Amino acid sequence: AYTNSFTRGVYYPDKVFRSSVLHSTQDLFLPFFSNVTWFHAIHVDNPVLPFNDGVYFASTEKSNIIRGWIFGTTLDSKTQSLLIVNNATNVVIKVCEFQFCNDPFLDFRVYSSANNCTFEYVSQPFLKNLREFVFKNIDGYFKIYSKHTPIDLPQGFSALEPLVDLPIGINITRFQTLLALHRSYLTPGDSSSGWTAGAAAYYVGYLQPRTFLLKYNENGTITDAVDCALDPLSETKCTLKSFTVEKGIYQTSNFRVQPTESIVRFPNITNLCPFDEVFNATRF
Amino acid sequence: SVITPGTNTSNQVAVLYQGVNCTEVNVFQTRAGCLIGAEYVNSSYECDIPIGAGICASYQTQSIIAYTMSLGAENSVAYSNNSIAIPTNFTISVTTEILPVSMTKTSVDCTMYICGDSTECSNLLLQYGSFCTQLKRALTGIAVEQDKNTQEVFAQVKQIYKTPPIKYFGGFNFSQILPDPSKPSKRSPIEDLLFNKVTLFNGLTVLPPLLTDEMIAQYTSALLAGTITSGWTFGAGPALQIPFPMQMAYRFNGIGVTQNVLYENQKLIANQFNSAIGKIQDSLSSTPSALGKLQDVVNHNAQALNTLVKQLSSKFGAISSVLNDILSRLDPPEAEVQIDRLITGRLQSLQTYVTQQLIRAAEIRASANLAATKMSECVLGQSKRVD
Amino acid sequence: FNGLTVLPPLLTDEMIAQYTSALLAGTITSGWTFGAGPALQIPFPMQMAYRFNGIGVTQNVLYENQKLIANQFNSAIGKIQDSLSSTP
Amino acid sequence: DSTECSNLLLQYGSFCTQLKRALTGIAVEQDKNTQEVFAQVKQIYKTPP
Amino acid sequence: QIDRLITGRLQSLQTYVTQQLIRAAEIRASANLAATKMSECVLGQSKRVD
Amino acid sequence: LTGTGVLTESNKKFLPFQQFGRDIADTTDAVRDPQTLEILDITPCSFGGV
Repeated sequence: AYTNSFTRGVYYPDKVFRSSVLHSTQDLFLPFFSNVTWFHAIHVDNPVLPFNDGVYFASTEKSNIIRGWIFGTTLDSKTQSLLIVNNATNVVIKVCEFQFCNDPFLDFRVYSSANNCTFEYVSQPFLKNLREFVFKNIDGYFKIYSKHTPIDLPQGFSALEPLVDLPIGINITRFQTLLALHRSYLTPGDSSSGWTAGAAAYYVGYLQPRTFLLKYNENGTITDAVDCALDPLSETKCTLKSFTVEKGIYQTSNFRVQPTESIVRFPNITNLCPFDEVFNATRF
Repeated sequence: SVITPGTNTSNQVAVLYQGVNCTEVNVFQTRAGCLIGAEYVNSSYECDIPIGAGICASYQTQSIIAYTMSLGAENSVAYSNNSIAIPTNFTISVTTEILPVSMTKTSVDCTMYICGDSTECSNLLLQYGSFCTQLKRALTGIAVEQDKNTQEVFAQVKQIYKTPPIKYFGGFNFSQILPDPSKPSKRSPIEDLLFNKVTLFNGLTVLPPLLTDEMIAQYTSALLAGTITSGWTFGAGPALQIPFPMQMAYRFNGIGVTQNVLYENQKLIANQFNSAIGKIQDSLSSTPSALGKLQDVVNHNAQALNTLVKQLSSKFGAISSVLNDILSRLDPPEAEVQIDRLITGRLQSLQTYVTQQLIRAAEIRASANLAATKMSECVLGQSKRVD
Repeated sequence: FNGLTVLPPLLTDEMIAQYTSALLAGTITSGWTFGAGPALQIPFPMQMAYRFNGIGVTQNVLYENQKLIANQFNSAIGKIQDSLSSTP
Repeated sequence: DSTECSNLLLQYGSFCTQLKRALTGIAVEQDKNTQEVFAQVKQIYKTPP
Repeated sequence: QIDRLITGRLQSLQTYVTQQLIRAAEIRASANLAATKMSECVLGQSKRVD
Repeated sequence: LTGTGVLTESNKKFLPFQQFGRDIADTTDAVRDPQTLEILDITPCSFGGV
């Protein structure tokens, strides 16, 4: 399916305090008014989604049906995959190349092959309520941002806060989600029948390198943002560094049609030398 | 380019691609390029958003319209070989002219701005020569020049003439310009409006002016009292007092109108003068950009200092901007070439700032000479130079 | 080019010529007055008599040599174009 | 239009902003000069026939 | 090897802009003089000598 | 974060995940102690020309 993402997905990028000032930053953000894929949490099991550059995962649920994620280059134990599993008591983060089943097990508490853990971590748990998360992995660290808010996605503006900065350096390229259910059967492989579950859904969006104009209030919190490359008026705002532009004409930028093809051109070159005479010689 | 009627009027926008025709990109073609988002209308108006080549744009009122400029109304004065038009009445008006006179005096410390009290960096900067001597000299020259501009403009009168206590000048009402003894600053009300209407480290500094604001206000009051009680004479030698109606009669003769015209219409003339001076303050207050020039001087200087300070964060190709980190995680042979880049880059930035200030100071000096001439010719006398 | 544009003027040479024509018509039919307020029409010989007074020569000098003065002025205006063309 | 060069020029600071601003100031000044010189008269006076 | 080209071309562009500022100041002085002559000589008669 | 200056008790409300404070033009204006989590203000010691 599809649904436009409103002014959402912005997060605190640098953990530096600023008061009553505007700041422009070039980083991986979620473009405004872009459509995002929509999936439902009933039953089947769940497809793998590539991890292009960063994923914005929002979820509106009221039964704790979605409980974790798994990242890595493959579900088999051939590579150091990653595991993140929430629970009512705490989070368990693991990096051990544990081979997974054809489908992630539906919580019968765990289903994976042997492990060779190299990093492990634990802390308090991440818990109609719209929970939002941003996952990023660029500089050898894997970073999580989050926010849980009262309440389709609302038009209200709200930024995500830095949650954890992990040091694991695994090459993450694909990702999946983990579901659960009460008194549900569990098998390594199952059809699209699934098991009954509460009404829930989860959305997915892809981050892109963008220039954002962030507005900090007197308390150091982001209250507004402008996508510098959304429409001409927003781009005009980015040059003046001001949310209000006066009457006039402004030279914002320049455009240039890009090359559509590449060609190589060399002469009729034809003068091969005699290898057919030394290999097909008459008499060695 | 983006054409916009203001965020607070509406979010609509029109876009101008300058050197292209859209056939190779509503749509419109112009000699300045092709304009999209605005419809061409045949009516001509006094244009407010200039596009180029005689085309402008404005908010229709609900759409953005582009149109050709109108150079004003046509007045075909009736010429004839035997006809004359002569005026039977007059109206005396007041026009406000603004002129900038000086700018902020700035002094710069070379070594501090370059590398913030680092021994290895000063030892390395010593090889570049006497650039700071030269830079410091240039800025000092600008500062002394600013002081001379203020002196030359205002300090024309030699003696501080005091205003008489009985402030009756034959119906003329100078209350809006003479200093008000009530407020402590002793500035007239218009001067107060002017002062309220305009408003606004790592080595830099803003040396203070010399003639403080109070002394400048004192000079201005001296000129007003002199011109009110003695006319032009106080500029040519000893101030000779003359009744104010006779002084204005003198000036009427100066423009070719016999003085009986003033003595017979003294009341009406005084009323028009009082009313015009009264409307001046309202006009200055309601106009949004009446003080554009002085405000522009202040903002230009502030922006220059800000960008100069911000440029310390740039890396210029070095692995980091702070000197300490470079000197921590690298050996001296490589730290040398990693510190050269920062030094040379910051030196180039400082050099650019000094050049910009020299050009702007020349600009302000030209303006200050014009201001002094206007003082001499219009205040201390009466000028026949047209307009 | 390589990024170097040359934006075009705002007033077009037709509009500049129109402004110049306005100044010429004003000065020919109304003298100096059109610069101080409402343009007041005056016969051109009286305007030149005014200017003669302006340089300290009494106006009777102009009314008695109107023909000669006009011829001298026409010849000078005619030689201006030739001078501009011949000068390299 | 070289990516590696824009990536490297971005490190130099705001030299380009300053340059663009200076040239824009010159252009607007040229327009003001023409206006100030020629547009002194308010009404376009026509010549009699 | 690309640093050198960047710095050199930036310096060339910087010189061009500075030269243009100086020439523009000169032309502005000339335009002010032209406007003064318009006002005083066309719109009136001047007693200033020569 | 390395620097020089006088430290004084701060009056600005740092959010719990922030460690640095900045004024306009990237001048580091404040810091929270990494041990006691107290906010501290940085002011450069007095200097000037003679």
